[PDB]
Amino acid sequence: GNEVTLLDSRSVQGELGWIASPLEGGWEEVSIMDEKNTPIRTYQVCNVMEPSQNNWLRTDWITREGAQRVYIEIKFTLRDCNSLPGVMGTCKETFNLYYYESDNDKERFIRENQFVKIDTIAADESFTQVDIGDRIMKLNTEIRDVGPLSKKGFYLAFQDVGACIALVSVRVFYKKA
Amino acid sequence: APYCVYRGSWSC
Repeated sequence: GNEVTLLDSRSVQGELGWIASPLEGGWEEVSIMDEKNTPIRTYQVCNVMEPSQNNWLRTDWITREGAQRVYIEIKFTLRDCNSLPGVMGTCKETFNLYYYESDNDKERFIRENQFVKIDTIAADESFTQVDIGDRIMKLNTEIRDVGPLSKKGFYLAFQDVGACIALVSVRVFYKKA
Repeated sequence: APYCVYRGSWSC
């Protein structure tokens, strides 16, 4: 209608290949297979037993086209710290969401401290259901907005500090309007 | 190893 996608993990061809740090043991690609046997590309991490997690994942460079304000819609699922057996003084039920404004569409290592926190993201009231045949993923849907943006594009980062989290859909868009 | 993995449903 008047929404215009700059990124939709769901419609991407082949692996996302986003940058994770650490590269292994932190955030990792996981395909959920839908009814026609086509992967939904997720990122997940569940090191709830180990202390001081600090796992980063960043998208590829995303252009803002003309837009000063963009909307980020995350479809996630958390596992409660209650539900996982075992002791866990550092378990979490949120992740952090950051953005970084850049004119360069090929930065290799962006420092954590150039990143600008948009919000801490928890399972709140809002959800979506996605019918994938054998199951219906009930997921949280959060939406945040950011701006005003001025540089050509930007990067999104997701920080985990000890949650059991599956990021199922990341959509970015602006309103043509 | 992740403690659990979501493949449409959690799975620990």
